[PDB]
Amino acid sequence: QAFTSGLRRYLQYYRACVLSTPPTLSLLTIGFLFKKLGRQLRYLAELCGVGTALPGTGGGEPRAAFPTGVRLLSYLYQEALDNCSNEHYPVLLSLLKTSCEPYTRFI
Amino acid sequence: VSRILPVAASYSTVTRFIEEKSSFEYGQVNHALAAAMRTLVKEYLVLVTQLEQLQRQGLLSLQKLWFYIQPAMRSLDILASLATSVDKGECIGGATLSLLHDRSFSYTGDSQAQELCLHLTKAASTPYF
Repeated sequence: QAFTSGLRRYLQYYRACVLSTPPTLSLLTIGFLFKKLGRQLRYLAELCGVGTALPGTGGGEPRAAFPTGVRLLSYLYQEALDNCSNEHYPVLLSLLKTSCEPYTRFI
Repeated sequence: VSRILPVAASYSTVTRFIEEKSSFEYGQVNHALAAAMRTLVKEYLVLVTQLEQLQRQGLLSLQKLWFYIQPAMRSLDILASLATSVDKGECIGGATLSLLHDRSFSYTGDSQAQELCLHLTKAASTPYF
């Protein structure tokens, strides 16, 4: 709940950034403008695997899926501890610091 | 458009439910719940009027509109779920108060939901309590 609510809101902010630009940007320039965003998506979706019509990877590596339950919280916390200060690693770090508030409520 | 429309369908359900539940025979505390639902609908209507004014200013795409509606859309979906849980068996009286306490417990996961549950429980139980 907290993790993917964070994902939805962060994607809303990302969509604000994406729609903030004109739709007539150079394809290479836009790709570079999302290269860090692309790295963040690849790192997060490698832990997500959100293919719908053809299931499997939703970005990043061949992401079959995401870890389960609060075991997904455990794997995500360990990953965010190791993979830090990157496109998704800092994004995931901020998301984990936010879910600490969900952890505060869980307390 | 359909993605934004989920809130529209939920609100069409909520408005019809509020009109139906506004019957006095459903209960005085039930009347208070219907009044609270109508006030929430009025706040959503104020938001929709702001949305029409922004449509007059031309500051969205369909996806951006859905993104802006997302907070109120989640609240309306939660309200529709709660209304279904209540009125499907017509939880009225202290059965509806127990349902309200259970809803506050189920909203303890989301702080806004828990706070709104406590506040609305106070408002509804004011007649019954």
